[PDB]
Amino acid sequence: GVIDTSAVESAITDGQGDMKAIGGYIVGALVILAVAGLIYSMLRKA
Amino acid sequence: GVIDTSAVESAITDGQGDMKAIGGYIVGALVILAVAGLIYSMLRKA
Amino acid sequence: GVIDTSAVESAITDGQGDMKAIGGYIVGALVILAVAGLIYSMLRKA
Amino acid sequence: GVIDTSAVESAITDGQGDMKAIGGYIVGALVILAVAGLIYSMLRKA
Amino acid sequence: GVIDTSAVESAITDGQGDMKAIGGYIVGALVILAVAGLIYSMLRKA
Amino acid sequence: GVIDTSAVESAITDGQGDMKAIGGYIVGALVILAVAGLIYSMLRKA
Amino acid sequence: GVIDTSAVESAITDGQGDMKAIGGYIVGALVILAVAGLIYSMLRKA
Amino acid sequence: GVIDTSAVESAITDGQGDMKAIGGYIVGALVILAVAGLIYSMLRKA
Amino acid sequence: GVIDTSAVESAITDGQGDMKAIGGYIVGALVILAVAGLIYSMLRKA
Amino acid sequence: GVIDTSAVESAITDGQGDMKAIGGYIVGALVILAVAGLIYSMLRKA
Amino acid sequence: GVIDTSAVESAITDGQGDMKAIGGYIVGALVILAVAGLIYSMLRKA
Amino acid sequence: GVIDTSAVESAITDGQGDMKAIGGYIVGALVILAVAGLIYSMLRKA
Amino acid sequence: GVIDTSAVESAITDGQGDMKAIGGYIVGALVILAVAGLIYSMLRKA
Amino acid sequence: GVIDTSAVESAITDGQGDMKAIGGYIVGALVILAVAGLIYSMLRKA
Amino acid sequence: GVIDTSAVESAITDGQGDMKAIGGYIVGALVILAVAGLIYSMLRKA
Amino acid sequence: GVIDTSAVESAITDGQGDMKAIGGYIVGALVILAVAGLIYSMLRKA
Amino acid sequence: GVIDTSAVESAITDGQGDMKAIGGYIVGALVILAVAGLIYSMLRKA
Amino acid sequence: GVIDTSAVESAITDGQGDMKAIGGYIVGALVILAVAGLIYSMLRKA
Amino acid sequence: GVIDTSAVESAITDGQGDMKAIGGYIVGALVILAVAGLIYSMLRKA
Amino acid sequence: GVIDTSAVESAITDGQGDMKAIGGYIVGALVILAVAGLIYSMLRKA
Amino acid sequence: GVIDTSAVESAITDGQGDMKAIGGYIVGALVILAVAGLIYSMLRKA
Amino acid sequence: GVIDTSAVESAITDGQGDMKAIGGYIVGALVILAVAGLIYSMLRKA
Amino acid sequence: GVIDTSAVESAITDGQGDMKAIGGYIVGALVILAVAGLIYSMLRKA
Amino acid sequence: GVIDTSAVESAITDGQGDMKAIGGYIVGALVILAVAGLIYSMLRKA
Amino acid sequence: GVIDTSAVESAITDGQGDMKAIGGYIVGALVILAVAGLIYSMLRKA
Amino acid sequence: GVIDTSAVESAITDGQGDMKAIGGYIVGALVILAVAGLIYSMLRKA
Amino acid sequence: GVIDTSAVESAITDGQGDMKAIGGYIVGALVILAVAGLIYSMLRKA
Amino acid sequence: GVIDTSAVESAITDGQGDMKAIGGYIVGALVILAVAGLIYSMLRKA
Amino acid sequence: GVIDTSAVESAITDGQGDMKAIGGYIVGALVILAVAGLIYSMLRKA
Amino acid sequence: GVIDTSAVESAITDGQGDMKAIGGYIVGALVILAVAGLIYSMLRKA
Amino acid sequence: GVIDTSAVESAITDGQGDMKAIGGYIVGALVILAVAGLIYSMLRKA
Amino acid sequence: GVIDTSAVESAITDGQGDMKAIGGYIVGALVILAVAGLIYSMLRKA
Amino acid sequence: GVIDTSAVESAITDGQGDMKAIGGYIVGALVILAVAGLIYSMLRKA
Amino acid sequence: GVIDTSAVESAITDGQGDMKAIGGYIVGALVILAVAGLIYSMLRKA
Amino acid sequence: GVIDTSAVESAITDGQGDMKAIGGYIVGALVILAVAGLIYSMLRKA
Repeated sequence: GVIDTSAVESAITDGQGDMKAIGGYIVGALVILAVAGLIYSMLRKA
Repeated sequence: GVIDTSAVESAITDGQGDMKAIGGYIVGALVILAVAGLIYSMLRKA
Repeated sequence: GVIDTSAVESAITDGQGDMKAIGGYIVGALVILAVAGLIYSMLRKA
Repeated sequence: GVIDTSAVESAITDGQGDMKAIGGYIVGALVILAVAGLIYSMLRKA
Repeated sequence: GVIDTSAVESAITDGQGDMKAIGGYIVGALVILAVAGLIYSMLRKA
Repeated sequence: GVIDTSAVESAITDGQGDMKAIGGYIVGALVILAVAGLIYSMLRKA
Repeated sequence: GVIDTSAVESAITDGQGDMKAIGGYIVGALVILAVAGLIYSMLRKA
Repeated sequence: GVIDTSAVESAITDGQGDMKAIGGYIVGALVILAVAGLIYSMLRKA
Repeated sequence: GVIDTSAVESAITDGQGDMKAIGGYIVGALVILAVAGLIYSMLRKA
Repeated sequence: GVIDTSAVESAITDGQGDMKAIGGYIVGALVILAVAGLIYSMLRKA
Repeated sequence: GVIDTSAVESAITDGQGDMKAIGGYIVGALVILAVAGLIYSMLRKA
Repeated sequence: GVIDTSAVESAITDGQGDMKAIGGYIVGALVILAVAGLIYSMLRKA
Repeated sequence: GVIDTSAVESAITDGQGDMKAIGGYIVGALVILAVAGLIYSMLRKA
Repeated sequence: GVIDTSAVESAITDGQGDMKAIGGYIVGALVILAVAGLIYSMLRKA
Repeated sequence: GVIDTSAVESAITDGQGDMKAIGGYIVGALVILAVAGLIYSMLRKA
Repeated sequence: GVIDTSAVESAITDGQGDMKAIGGYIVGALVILAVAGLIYSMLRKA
Repeated sequence: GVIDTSAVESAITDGQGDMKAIGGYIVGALVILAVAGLIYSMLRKA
Repeated sequence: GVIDTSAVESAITDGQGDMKAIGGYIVGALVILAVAGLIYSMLRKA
Repeated sequence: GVIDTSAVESAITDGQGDMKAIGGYIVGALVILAVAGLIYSMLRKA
Repeated sequence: GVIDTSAVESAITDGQGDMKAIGGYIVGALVILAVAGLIYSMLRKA
Repeated sequence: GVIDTSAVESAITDGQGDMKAIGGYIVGALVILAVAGLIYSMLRKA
Repeated sequence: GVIDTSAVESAITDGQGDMKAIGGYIVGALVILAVAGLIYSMLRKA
Repeated sequence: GVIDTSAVESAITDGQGDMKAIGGYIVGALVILAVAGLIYSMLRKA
Repeated sequence: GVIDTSAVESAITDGQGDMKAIGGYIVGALVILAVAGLIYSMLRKA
Repeated sequence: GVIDTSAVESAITDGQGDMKAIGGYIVGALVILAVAGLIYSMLRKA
Repeated sequence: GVIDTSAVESAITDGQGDMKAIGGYIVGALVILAVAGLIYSMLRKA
Repeated sequence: GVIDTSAVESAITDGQGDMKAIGGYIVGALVILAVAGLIYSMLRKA
Repeated sequence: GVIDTSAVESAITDGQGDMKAIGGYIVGALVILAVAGLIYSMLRKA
Repeated sequence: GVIDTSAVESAITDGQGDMKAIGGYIVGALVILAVAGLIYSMLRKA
Repeated sequence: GVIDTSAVESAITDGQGDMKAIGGYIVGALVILAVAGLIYSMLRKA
Repeated sequence: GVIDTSAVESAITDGQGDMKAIGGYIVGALVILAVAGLIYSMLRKA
Repeated sequence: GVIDTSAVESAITDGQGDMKAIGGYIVGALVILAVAGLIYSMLRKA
Repeated sequence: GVIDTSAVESAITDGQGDMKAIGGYIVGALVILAVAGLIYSMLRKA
Repeated sequence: GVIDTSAVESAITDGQGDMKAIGGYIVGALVILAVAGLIYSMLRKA
Repeated sequence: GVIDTSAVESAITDGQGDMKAIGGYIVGALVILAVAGLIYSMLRKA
């Protein structure tokens, strides 16, 4: 007997993939915010 | 008399197996989410 | 199986864009403040 | 003997289809929310 | 067989719409706050 | 997808404007102070 | 289908209004402080 | 043969109606909360 | 058929009311804080 | 021949009635819960 | 025929009552928290 | 239906009160500092 | 019928009590901080 | 003819009784949880 | 007839007990956090 | 919808008032210092 | 959008005015000192 | 019912204590700075 | 009946312990910062 | 006559036993989670 | 009779183990964040 | 409801006290400096 | 609303007073110096 | 039984890594700001 | 807006007055010296 | 597993760059101020 | 990624310009004072 | 960007003007003193 | 049970270390500034 | 409960120490300046 | 509550002491200069 | 409120005293010089 | 764990360097001023 | 890392230059005064 | 804990050194001026 749950082992993988994808771009934006701090809070006076 | 329910003792085992399998990959993804937190909420400002 | 999260890879990009846009003009103003310091705190006496 | 359950193998497929369809648009909206965060919480001060 | 879930593909769209609508006006207000900072924290002394 | 942040590109501009406006009059006053120095610290004895 | 979120497009507007209102009077006070500086730090000696 | 389930096609409609009704007023209140934020977190200092 | 959800359309209204009520007094207090700033940070030296 | 099942067509109606009756008061209570949310999660801070 | 469900129309009412009762005292406490904020975050410096 | 939030309209008032109370004494002290300046920075030489 | 929820009307009261208790001592400490400011930022030079 | 089902009219009553009994103590505990929230999420910072 | 549900009236009590027990120690820890704030955010500068 | 922030438009006014009040007396003292200079630095020798 | 900072363009003007006012009288006194020199340091012997 | 928050009434006290402790030594140092001013800005020339 | 929650009364204790541990070292560092202020803002000029 | 259901009175007892057993270890784990919160959300900043 | 639930008493233990494992590394990262604060917000100016 | 902030009305008073105390001794020293001027800048030649 | 800053209008007055007081005695001494000139620079030869 | 959470013990490590990476560069920038202070606030006059 | 600096226009006047007063008596003495020359440096021999 | 945060290692670099850029020009201006001192406070008399 | 801070490299330049402009005229006046010395302190007697 | 400092280039000019004006009359008087020497120190005997 | 937070007791130590390191070099620079004062403001004239 | 802040009572002491140390040497230099005055402004002519 | 600032009342006293000490020796030297005048500007011719 | 500056009214008096003291002895010496003239510029020839 | 702050130990060094550099040239100019005094205030008459 | 302060090493040089320039012409004039003495105080009688 | 400020105890020493160095040469020049007086104001006639 059985239940072919190998289609899972891949289906979930996509997930991790797509996730890690957004899990990048989010950071991608926040850097902008970071750089936007320190640089303009140097221009603040210096 | 009897009822040969030894085919069960294995059939159910597969289950536990396939389960524990998904019971891994789920965690597999959630780690991504974890790392995605702390790291980008370090980049937050620091 | 899948989940077409490629509409994300662009949607988030706009964000970075619009952000970096404000992330400019903010600095755009603060310069004014900078110049407003040193120049009038030269006129201070000199 | 038998029971022609091949009409199932397709009927369920539609399901997955229609599902994955909503399973997209949901994400479609949440991106909006994401972009709405970071960008306006850049405009927050910067 | 089927389930006509095309009424969804539009119903959800409205959502994104109305959302992006508020997702604008929110920023609309926060700008006011931004301008209210830098300008009066120029008037601060200068 | 998007977020119409073009209302920003102008809203912030006003700021710079109003700022540069005060960023003038401040200097406008300090000149008075300058002239008030040198001239009366000529009258000091000469 | 829909969700009548037009009551929003106005409700938020009031906000911007009331905000910009305080966003004025705040500056209204800080000017007092400004004038209170330069003028009495002219009277300082001159 | 049959089962006159056309009384359904309307009975369920009412539902959607009454729902969308509350589905409005809920938002109706949350706007209040929104406006209550930004405006008083402008008055915060500005 | 139906479900008399008109008792809702009013019950929720009270909410908005009571809310907007607190949504006032909160601001009522924060003004105190505002005035407490600028005035005593005028007395700071001036 | 026959079976006078017209006493049914009414007996079942009562049911729908009494049901719709409770089917009201249930909602009657849940509104209380709704109002109890938003209003006190306005008082939360605001 | 019938089913005397009028004992319901009252039994449920009590509920709403007892609910609205707790639905008060909860707010009763949260005010304390509110006042505890603004007042001591005035004492913060002022 | 309702939620007796009139206990709020007073509870918050106390707050404003106690606040305005500290909002006085703070200034009460800073005057001391003010007088301590000008008078001893008269004694400075004169 | 009923549900004796009068044990609530008191149980919640304790809460408010214990809360208001901490809601005092917190302020109790922050005063220390306040006094620690103004007094030593008088000793700052004066 | 008959069937003495008056022993029911009481047997079921006990039920309601014992029920309402647990239907109290359950709430009895949940209050503890309630008080445990607000009070310690006052101690949270305040 | 009956159902001896008096073993309940005690079993549930233990619960409240054990609960209130954790419902203490939780607060027990959070105080530590509180004290850890104010004291070191006095040492912050003072 | 709305938020009655007209109590602000006055509350802030008081501020400006009380401010301008101190914003006078400060100058009131500094004149003393001014007169104390020139007159005694005439008596210096003459 | 905007921030009506035209009340500034005048408020600051007063300043310049009041300043230039003292910026006169100061010189007004110093002349006295000047005349007091040369004339009595003519009377010195001649 | 209850929640033994008397362990708080002491835990917070320690805080005030340790605070007031640093709240002393800080001043302890700043005096040094004070004395270091006036005395050496007497030695300045005298 | 029961639930042996005495393993809690200790498990939570560790927490408080480990916490208070970090709750020390944090302060341990901030002192460094304190000393780093006053001492070098004595060396500032003195 | 009869039915020896005393084998029940014990069989069910085991149940309660084994249950209360898991009914412990579950809590056993959740404590870990609790301690994992407060302690690391002390390390959060403190 | 029985149900061999001793395989539980261990299965759950693993859980606590693996948990406490992540319950460490999480803190492991947050320290990094802590150190990243204080040290660079010493470098801030000092 | 309330928050006993009368412990403040005194705590702040001490402050004013201790302040005015240093606010004396500072002047106490500066007199020394004053006398040290005029007297030795009489001895200057006379 | 308000902030009782009438305690200021007097507190500052004292200042002017004490100032004008020293603002006298300073001149009080300088006369001595004046008389010490002319008289002994008459005795110079005459 | 088990759950292979060893993929965690590494996944989280990366996090710490990438974190400590940004946890460097942040400081990397702030030094620039530091050097930009002291050096140009030496050039200030010296 | 404004700053009532008319109290200045008089305060400074007093100065000029008191000055011109000493600005007389100084000359008053020097005449004595003048007369003391020529007359006794006539008596010199003649 | 991972999170490609190498886009950071460069994004932050730009920051340092742009910063150091302003971190130059600021000094660029202050020199002007320096030269403007010494040279004209040579012309002062010499 | 980036932040277009080239608008700075010019904005600051203007500053230096306008500065150097006043940095001239200041000297422009002081020469007058110089010439006013030596020439009339030649006319002094010669 | 800019800062209209052309109002300076004239404001300072007035200064030079008014200065050179007094820078004349001073000499205007000193000539009197010159002539008063040589002529009466000719009349001295001759 | 537990949570091995001993990796903290060291991780935080590094912090203090690196801090105290910068907490030195900062002073290292400021001395330069100190020496740069007194020595060249000896060369000032002496 | 507690927070071992005795490591503070010493850490701050060092500060006072190191401070008083520089608080000496500063004076150490200024004496040089003092002696450099009077002695060479004796050699001035005598 | 309080802040033991009695360590001040003495710390400042030392200051006055050490000051008055230098405030003597300065005069101590200037006498030398005085005597050095009159005596050698007797020897001048007599 | 106040600042006990009565310790001044005496401290300054001493000054006048000590001054007038030297303001005597200076004349005390110059008489010697006077007598030394006329008498020996009688002995000159007579 | 760690944070590579060795890039600091050098970055700050540059600072000291560049500083000491300006910390030279400043003196470099002031000498000019010194020499410009004594030499031309020898030419004064000699 | 760095800060290109080589633009300083020249900017300051100009200063020294322009200074030494005026540092000449000043002497240039004073010679005139010198020659104007001795020569006409030869013509005095001879 | 500590802050190695022993690099100060030497850095400041250099200062005193370099100072005393200029504190010599200044006198070195003034002697020239002294000798230039008496000797040529012997040659004056003798």
